[PDB]
Amino acid sequence: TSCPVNWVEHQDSCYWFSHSGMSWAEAEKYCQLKNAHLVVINSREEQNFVQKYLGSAYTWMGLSDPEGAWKWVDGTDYATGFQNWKPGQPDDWQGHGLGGGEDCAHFHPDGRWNDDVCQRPYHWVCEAGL
Ligand SMILES: CC(=O)N[C@@H]1[C@@H](O)[C@@H](O)[C@@H](CO)O[C@@H]1O
Ligand SMILES: [Ca+2]
Ligand SMILES: [Ca+2]
Ligand SMILES: [Ca+2]
Ligand SMILES: [Ca+2]
Ligand SMILES: [Cl-]
Ligand SMILES: [Cl-]
Ligand SMILES: [Cl-]
Ligand SMILES: [Cl-]
Ligand SMILES: [Cl-]
Repeated sequence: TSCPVNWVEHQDSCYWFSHSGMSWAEAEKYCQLKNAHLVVINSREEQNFVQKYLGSAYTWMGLSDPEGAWKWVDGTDYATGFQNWKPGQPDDWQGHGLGGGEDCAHFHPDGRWNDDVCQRPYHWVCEAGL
């Protein structure tokens, strides 16, 4: 085993899928505590692997835009990288009325992405090197 117990190995990364929900900031903290990061989707092949094993619930990834531009937590370039947005997303929606727009990306159960309110308790995926 190249990955720790409770982690899944795929193509030179280890992944951990939560069975619980946290805000994006608390999930980011959790992953960093484990010497990992919220998942960064680098390719269609990795998107297919992650979406196949989602827990049938909205799930945070390591993609956010609170200071204006979309950034991956590990510095992977967003604009030249893989994208898989739901139709009409991202929309920085304000109409939830919770304050501000929407600055954190998550998967829908089908794998397509949405921007949502960072404070929402969603599932998350951690990713580390082998
Ligand atoms: C979970 C989900 O996709 N939520 C979105 C939300 O982020 C916003 O984009 C809204 C605009 O009408 O459409 C949906 O409710
Ligand atoms: Ca992180
Ligand atoms: Ca990755
Ligand atoms: Ca935004
Ligand atoms: Ca949205
Ligand atoms: Cl958990
Ligand atoms: Cl897209
Ligand atoms: Cl709006
Ligand atoms: Cl937000
Ligand atoms: Cl909520």
